[PDB]
This record gives sequence, C-alpha cells and structure tokens, in this order.
Amino acid sequence: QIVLTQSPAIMSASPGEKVTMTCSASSSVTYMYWYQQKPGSSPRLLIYDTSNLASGVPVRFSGSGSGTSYSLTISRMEAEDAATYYCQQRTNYPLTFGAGTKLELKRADAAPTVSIFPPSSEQLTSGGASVVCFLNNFYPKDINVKWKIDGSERQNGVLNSWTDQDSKDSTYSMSSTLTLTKDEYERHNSYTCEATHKTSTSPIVKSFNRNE
Amino acid sequence: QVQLQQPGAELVRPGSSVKLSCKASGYTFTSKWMHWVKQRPIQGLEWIGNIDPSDSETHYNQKFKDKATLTVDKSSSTAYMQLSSLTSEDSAVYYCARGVTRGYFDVWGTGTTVTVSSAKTTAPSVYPLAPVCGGTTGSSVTLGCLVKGYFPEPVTLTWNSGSLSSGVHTFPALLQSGLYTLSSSVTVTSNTWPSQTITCNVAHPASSTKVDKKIEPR
Repeated sequence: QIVLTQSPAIMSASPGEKVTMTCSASSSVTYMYWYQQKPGSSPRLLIYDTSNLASGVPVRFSGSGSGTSYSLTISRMEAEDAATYYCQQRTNYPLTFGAGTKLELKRADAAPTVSIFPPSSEQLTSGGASVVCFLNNFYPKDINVKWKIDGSERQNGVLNSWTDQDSKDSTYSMSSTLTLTKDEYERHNSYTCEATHKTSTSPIVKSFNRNE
Repeated sequence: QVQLQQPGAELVRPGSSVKLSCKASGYTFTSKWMHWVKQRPIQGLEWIGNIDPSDSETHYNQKFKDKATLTVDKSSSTAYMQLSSLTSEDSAVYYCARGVTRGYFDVWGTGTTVTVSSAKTTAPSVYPLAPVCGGTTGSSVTLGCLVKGYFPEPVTLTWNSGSLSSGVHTFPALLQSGLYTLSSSVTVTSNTWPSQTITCNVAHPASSTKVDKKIEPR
C-alpha cells in the first residue's frame, strides 16, 4: 500500500561520471529492490535486499539507504547503462513499484533537421490528405511543433510520435503528421511546419505551396 | 539457462477472456515462486499476483480481483493467467516472473502484449513520400514511406529488400481510431537518388500482405 516516488523522473548523465538515483517511500521499509529495463527488452533484477547484487550484474552498480530514503548509485556511467530504473518494495503487501527513473545518455547540443512532404497522389485518390513533417536528429528530446496553414495555426488532427535515443549518435527524432480531408486541403495553398527547439529561439521553418 | 518463454501477442474483443501461459525451463519449476506483472505505456509496473506450486499458495493484488485467475500446470510445466473482464484499461504488456519466495523477482519472461479492442484485423496501405518539386537543399536527400490504416501490430519496414539500413529512422506507430499509422525516414546522398533504385518494403503477417513501393520523382 506504500507509494514509492523515484526522483528525478528523467536523468541526464555523461559517460564516466558518478550517477546517484533516489527512491523515496511513504513509510518505513525494511528491504529495497531495483530493476533495469533497456528499450525493447524484458526487465531484470539488479540489487536485492538493498545492498547486494544479482548474478551477472557488472561491478559498478551500488545500493544503500534505510527506512524511507534509498539510493542506487552508479560509480561510472557506461553506454550500455542507458535504461529505465524501477523501485520495488515489500513488507506491506502490495508490493508496488516506483514511477521509473529514466537514465538518458548525455550528448552535445544538436540542431534538428526538417523535411516537409506534401500528401501523396495515392492518398488524395481516397479522399484523405496527410502532410508529413520529419524532425530528425536533435538533442535534447523536448521540442515544440507548430502547423501553420496560410499563416493560421492548426491544432486538431495532429499526430506526434517520438523515437528512443539512438545507440550511435545519441539523438532524438520525431514524426509530425497533420491529417486533413481532400476538401480541407484544396481550400488552402500554403502549408508550414515549424520546429521550436531549445538550441535556438528562431524556429526551423520548412514549407511548400499546393498550386506549385 | 533459466528461460521463461511466453507467446508474442494476444488480440481479444472487450467482454471475452484471455488465457496467458509461461513455458518455464532452466530450473525446477515446482521450487521457485512464479509472479505476474502488468506494464502500461506511461503508468509504470503493476504487480498482479503470484503462485507457489508446492505447497499451493496463490496471492493476489486486491485491485486485480477478480479480473485475474491464476492457475498452474505442472506437466507441462506452465503457469497460467486468465483475464476475465477485459476492458480498454487492460491493454498492456503482461510479464512472467520467477522469484525465490516473496516478494522479489530474479528472471523475467519475454512478455505478451495484450490489445483489447473492438476493431477488426485490416490490411495496410503504403504510400510513397517524395521531396519537393525540383531539388532538395544540400547534398543529402530525404525520402519517406508512409503506412496508414492497419491493424494490428507489427509491420516490418525495410529499404531496398535489406540493402539499405544506414541512416534510417523508423518511427513507432500511434493508435488512430482502430487503425495504426506508421512512418519511416531515410537520409542518403544526391549521387544515389534518383540515379539508383530505392524501394520501401512492408509486410503484414496478420493479413499476408507484401507491398513494394518505388519512390518516383515528382
């Protein structure tokens, strides 16, 4: 019945430095358990009964704490450690997990690359028109999209999907797609997708015209 | 050694029931506790219950009664979980888990993704995405392949039958009223396109579809 809060929610650390992750319990707890989950894979046990390490766990992970405050410490951050980490408790059945500390690998500031695509003739045949705007290779994850039709902003019918952090260059990529009807698409001419990133206040602008 | 195999995905309409299994090997099944965990997109891990086959002990999470009924089979070697109710709330990844006594887990199963939806199995579409009329800025050209309106997951998207893989960003699908929408981008130099052939290939096992779409210049 105990509620476990893991802090912070999103971690950003560079390879080769000390990493301290913390979990906090509502009331007194006797033993703590930690779990690692890499993207697209089953979770695994790292630490048990607070201190001790599971078999197969590399010598860099450490755990400590008591009562309400507990910590998982990584002495030296490695590339294969970028994963989500979860809190785990007993002696109160349930038997609950934490929110999940997402350990995300640090990268030097990256600027997004934008490519806007007009709706295909195959979709315009069916009666639908989806304008796809690709936002590729940027750091960090947080970014804002703004669809502008003839200058006026559009909010409904927008689809936004992000990718997980890349294993090679450690950058994020997202796909922005606005869905419209054949009637709604042909009424207007200019279509713009704007990217508002932390790297620059000036929006990265890619646009096209329908009549052309 | 210790392996907990469980089926890929189950797709069942609201109201009806599902029987999940977990083929356990690498250890003595009747010795260690078997636990079950539910994981949702952005809500975290939720523990359901656990069975000891010994000594038959069946624990449950109070929030999961009586949505889940846990049974075991020793032959044969399997640990069962029946979900009775089935609602849109139930749509999640369900994990098998081994543990030595209450209440922590050593090894986790492959995980079965359960999708509770009234939607029917449907074939994909596949559309070619070509750059603006004229030329692309710089030296690197960007191409795309849009797959709209398909159920269920997944779809295998490969460029040039498997000859093109470098600089490819495949974006995860999103639910849009019963049918999924997936997109993928590829970045190559201007000396390769449109001098050489580039084709996006999509296959859907649930509908037996094989689409090869060539990106023609506008």
